[PDB]
Amino acid sequence: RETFVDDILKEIREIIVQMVPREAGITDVEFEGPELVIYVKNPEAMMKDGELIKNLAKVLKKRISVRPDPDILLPPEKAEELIKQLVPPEAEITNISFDPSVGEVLIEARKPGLVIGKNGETLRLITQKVHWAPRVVRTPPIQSQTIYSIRSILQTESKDRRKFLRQVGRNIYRKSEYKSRWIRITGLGGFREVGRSALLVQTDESYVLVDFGVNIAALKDPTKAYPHFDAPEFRYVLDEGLLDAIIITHAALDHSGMLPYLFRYKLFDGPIYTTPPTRDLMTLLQQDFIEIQHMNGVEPLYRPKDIKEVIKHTITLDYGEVRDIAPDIRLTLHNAGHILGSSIVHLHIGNGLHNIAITGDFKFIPTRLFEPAVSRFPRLETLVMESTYGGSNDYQMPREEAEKRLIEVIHQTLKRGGKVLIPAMAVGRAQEIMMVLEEYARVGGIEVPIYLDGMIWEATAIHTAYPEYLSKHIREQIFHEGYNPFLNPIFKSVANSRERQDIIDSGEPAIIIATSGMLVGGPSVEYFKQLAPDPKNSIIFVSYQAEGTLGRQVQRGLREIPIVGEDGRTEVINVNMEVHTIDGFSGAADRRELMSYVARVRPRPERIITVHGEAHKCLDLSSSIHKKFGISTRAPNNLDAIRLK
Amino acid sequence: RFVRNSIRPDVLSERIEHALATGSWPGGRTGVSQLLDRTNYMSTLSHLRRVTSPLSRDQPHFEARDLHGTHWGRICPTETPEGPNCGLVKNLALMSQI
Amino acid sequence: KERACRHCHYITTEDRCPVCGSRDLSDDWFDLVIVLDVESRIAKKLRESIPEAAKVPGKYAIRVR
Amino acid sequence: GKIFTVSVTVGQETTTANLIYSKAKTYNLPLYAILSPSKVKGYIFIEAPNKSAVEEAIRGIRHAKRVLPGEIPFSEIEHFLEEKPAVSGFEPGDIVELIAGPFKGEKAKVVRVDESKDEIVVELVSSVVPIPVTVRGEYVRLISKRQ
RNA sequence: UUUUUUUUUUUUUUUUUUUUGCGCCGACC
DNA sequence: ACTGTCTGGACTGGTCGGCGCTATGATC
DNA sequence: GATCATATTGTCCAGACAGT
Ligand SMILES: [Zn+2]
Ligand SMILES: [Zn+2]
Repeated sequence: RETFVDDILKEIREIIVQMVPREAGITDVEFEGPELVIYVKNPEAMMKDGELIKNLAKVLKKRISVRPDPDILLPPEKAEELIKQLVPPEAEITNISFDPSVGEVLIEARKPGLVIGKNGETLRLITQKVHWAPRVVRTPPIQSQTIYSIRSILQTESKDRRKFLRQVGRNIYRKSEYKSRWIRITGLGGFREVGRSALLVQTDESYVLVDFGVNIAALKDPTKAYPHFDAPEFRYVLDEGLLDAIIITHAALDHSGMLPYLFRYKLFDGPIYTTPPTRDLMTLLQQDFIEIQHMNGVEPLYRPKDIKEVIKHTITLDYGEVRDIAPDIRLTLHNAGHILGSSIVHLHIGNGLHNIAITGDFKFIPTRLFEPAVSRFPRLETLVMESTYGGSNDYQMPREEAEKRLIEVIHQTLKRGGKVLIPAMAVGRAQEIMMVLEEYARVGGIEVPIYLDGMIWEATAIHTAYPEYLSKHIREQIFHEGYNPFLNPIFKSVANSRERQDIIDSGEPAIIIATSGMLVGGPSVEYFKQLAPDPKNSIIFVSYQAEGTLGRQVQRGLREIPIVGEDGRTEVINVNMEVHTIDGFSGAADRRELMSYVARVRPRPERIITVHGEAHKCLDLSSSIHKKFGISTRAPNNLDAIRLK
Repeated sequence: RFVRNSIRPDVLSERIEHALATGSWPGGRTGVSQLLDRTNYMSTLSHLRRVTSPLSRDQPHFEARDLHGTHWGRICPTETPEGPNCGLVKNLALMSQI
Repeated sequence: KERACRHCHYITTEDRCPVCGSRDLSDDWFDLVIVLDVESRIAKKLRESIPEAAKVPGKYAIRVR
Repeated sequence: GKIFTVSVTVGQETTTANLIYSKAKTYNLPLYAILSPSKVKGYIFIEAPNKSAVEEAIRGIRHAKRVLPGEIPFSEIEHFLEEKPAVSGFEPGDIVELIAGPFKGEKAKVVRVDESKDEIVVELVSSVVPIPVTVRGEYVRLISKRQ
């Protein structure tokens, strides 16, 4: 297609040289994804204060990234020494990396606030005295394998990443601010159903795909496990390569499971806009899904190299940051409160033409982990909302008495010397349970160790890596105070099977948080097998148990369960332990929460689309909203296109 | 400049170095150059005064392995190796001149 | 780069076409044909396939794309 | 004259043909014509009255190995000079292999064939869901022919 | 003043525990 | 039926240690 | 200045065999 990126770049350069003083020495101006990069020979005059950069960003309506000229670059050892001397010793810098190709130094520090500065003046001071553009990322207190691998992949593929970013920036700004003639919303999946979500945003200029996911419940049937690839609009977009970007709401298999499949068969080549916690958690979940599919004997959906390609094609966006991802579409992300890095996708199509907010999975009540979902937007016309708990009789129990019952059950179990086994998801409810247990044990209620097995430790490390995405209480504790709730010594990690055997054989009371809520794999099955005959122990279920799983069999009240032994003979598990079920820790919004979010959203949307739930639940939610507030509501099926404007 | 830039000394240097290091001379010859024996003063002189034969060690060369009457004053009559090298690996006499 | 004419299938290194003076040259071509004699058998075979080919000895292309 | 084969290095037939043509032009070799199809790898066709002229032309070039001792009938190389689309000769329903493109080393089934745009639509056989893709005709290679 | 088409309900989770080879040379029994 | 000729093969076991050797030319 | 296809095709004993 025809592009006018060169004319836009020339106009931007003319505006810059009109505004920026001549002593700066501007050499090259280019686009790197959704941000503008300016190369100068005198960084001292360019950024003596933040007012000039702020004025340039306000005038150009772009994210300005000032970088020094590659010709004026200090030696890496002298640059490292100068950076270490300039940064205060309170901020413990761990790793410093340099990019010879483009002026940029990556600084890994335990306290990025001191490296950045009170108002960013420390970054300007560093890039002035050292002539190296600084990029600061947080070193987690708990080491994370996924984050280290992602950072190593990004650093080792700098040339490919820069080429991809330049191509994305050229494609995004192919033309200036364009008013779309029409806006179309089509659902390739997740409409009147749970899982395999897929939302396509179509205009006359650009196309946007939102939370491309997969279905695990119907994995046996290919017609229901994956989004509708037979849609004529999706086929036209993929065949012609017109997909501008893909945005993932949050890191779950029903929202990001099908992402590596596109890169496996080279069906996509553009960028992916997720928050860094969402990217890390979705990479971990995709790797676990691939490993599980491999272990089950079925053909894996994709390969780890496809996940690496997804990592290489991912652009990280923070909360509240407005970026241009299309000639007519502006994308910003807001907190959702469901899981770590969960974002509500807000799309600003045109210059005030229309606004779409896709909430996805979200929570509107305050929690121990994350702040409630953002209900305030600069402009809102169409709202897309989940309907997982959209039924009239769907009313989840409040959090405080559920956690009180959990605490009292755990205390009763530990009073008699038993062991508490809590099967849980890899992300979500497990971290909330750990936070509740840490709060209870901080007053001296319990002294027994808490053991995390499987992906719980990795998810905890990822949570520690991004404390700004957590709730206000945890943020205040970590930043204002010196206390980190996740760094409690009670939380212990078991390395191998020998440590698990020692934990099981030990007579001292302990709390074990496994990584399989249904007891279908992982260390949860072994823990249940080795702790079931003991009557002093107890098992607490914090999630719904699907039919046909071992966890549902234990929850229903089966005293004995026949299983296949190691030698090939049937084995009988005597479940003499206590069984408890507390389903009050669900991260999904309640029906009352959904109604409150509809009532308290500002501004009031013109129409509301109910998706991500069962068909009768979605219809009930839409009818209730229409009857209570008078807003027009629709619950379309799959392959349904709605013309918003 | 055109002639000078077209000459690569590395090929000749590497060929000579490899032949002198491995001992494999061009034409199928092997064992031409060996590591100098530094066990004592006698071994180095004996190796520097060593004469070998191109015949195969496994074949019995009865007419070639035995001491010849023309070896008087040219080839040492007593210093010979044991085994397959007996009579085929010789040493120069102290009065010998080449 | 070497580009081939869309009319006479002639590969030239300049904008001007020394055979028909065409301004539309293609940078993608396969099966290079070198003609040194006009009365060659393969030149005669190419003449009945493409009328404008093999008029002047030189480089030629079987197809233009 | 007579068609002769010259064995050359694979992937560098065009440069060897150009060098042979330049040498024949400069030194007035009795060479009639040179044909170097792109599909044939490592071999070129030179038309000369006798194989001695070919041997004298190709000598002195490191990349010209030897001349095949035989004469090719013109009917064998007649189809090379004719211009035919790469899409033509392909029918839907068979299995093809994609030599080049983003789908390198992948087997696919032909779905739609159109000779107007010189493109062929294929469906990957290893994909869990059918996703038709458009690829160039010359990029594919016919593995089997069924329907 | 005119021929030859047909028609309806049963398969569940958003995921899991240690340099091989090649050849040469010298030497011992 | 004899007789000289062509071709294939195996070349005593073990042990000691050393000394090299395992890419290159042509675009982009 | 970095990468990519290609990179060539020692005597003697015993059994089988043309020659007269
Ligand atoms: Zn979801
Ligand atoms: Zn022409």
